[PDB]
Amino acid sequence: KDYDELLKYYELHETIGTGGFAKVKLACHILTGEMVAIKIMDKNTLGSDLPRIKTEIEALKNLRHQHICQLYHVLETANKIFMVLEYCPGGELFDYIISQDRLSEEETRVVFRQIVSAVAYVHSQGYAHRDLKPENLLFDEYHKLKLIDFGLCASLAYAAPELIQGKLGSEADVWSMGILLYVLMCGFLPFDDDNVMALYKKIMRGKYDVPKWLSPSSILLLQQMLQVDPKKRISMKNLLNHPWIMQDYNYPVEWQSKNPFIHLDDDCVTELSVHHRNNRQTMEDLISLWQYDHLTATYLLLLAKKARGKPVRLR
Ligand SMILES: COC(=O)[C@@]1(O)C[C@H]2O[C@]1(C)n1c3ccccc3c3c4c(c5c6ccccc6n2c5c31)C(=O)NC4
Ligand SMILES: [Cl-]
Ligand code: NA
Ligand code: NA
Repeated sequence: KDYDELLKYYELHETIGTGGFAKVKLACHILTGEMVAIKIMDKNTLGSDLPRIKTEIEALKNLRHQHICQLYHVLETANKIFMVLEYCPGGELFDYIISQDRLSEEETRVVFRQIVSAVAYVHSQGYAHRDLKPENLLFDEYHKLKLIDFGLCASLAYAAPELIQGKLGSEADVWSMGILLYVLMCGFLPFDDDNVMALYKKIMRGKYDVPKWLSPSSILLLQQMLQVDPKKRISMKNLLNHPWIMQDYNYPVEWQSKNPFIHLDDDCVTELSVHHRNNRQTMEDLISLWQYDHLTATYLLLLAKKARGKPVRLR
């Protein structure tokens, strides 16, 4: 019944993950043949969370970035909310780290500059992510990273001491990025314990193992990101051009969106109007409402073809 609405536009394939208050399924958008990821949430189960879902959705509508997984379509039915997202066939950074054991400093840098890019942009737009971890970072077709899961934007192992103590959202995301940096280069958490309060204690103390394979510059950067006092912690600003970050690149992290929505793409508009046998101007006007309905999804998925060098064409 709920699925009747979705199945007008998508063929549903297998579940690819489950995360707290949602399951995500692989799917194909019937009109463009593009694969997508559909986040499915039941409104009734966890009904008081629905406000944080609703603001996650509006946040995503204001994020458009080369390292942020794109929202295409929101469908609300009687009992469900369905969010159609850019599909990242490379899967989770988490599983990539498992298979490699740990990344070299060179490859960590490549990956980490993408993460800093996404997060600095999120902050530039006035948000904090607040659940940065390797399950929330995916590899797309080109092995580029895409940040997902804005359900807590405004677990324990990645949470900053000040956030734990209920006391600074920018600074807290930097701490989390430090935990991520550590995990990339080391392949295990800097603070970990079976007992949650003992984990808390270790976080508050700020002491962690420094493995033998870490370079002095890496060790310094970790020290600066993992300051328990947020006032002493490196700020986002200084992370973007940190010497460790700058090694082999020689320019600071490029955080600004490279793909911003300026004017409508003539060719996507033209293809829709021709395909729907509709007046080109009505089509422009209707696309310009930006409802995140099936027309928006189709438009955006055509834009995505264009940016992957595929012909802008409907079937
Ligand atoms: C259990 O794993 C997770 O927590 C994930 O964040 C990771 C996992 O499912 C979750 C719930 N997930 C999410 C949780 C919340 C929002 C989006 C996702 C999500 C997305 C994708 C994938 C994905 C692709 C391939 C393998 C696993 C994948 N997952 C997702 C997405 C995707 O390609 N696009 C969005
Ligand atoms: Cl960069
Ligand atoms: Na260890
Ligand atoms: Na930039």
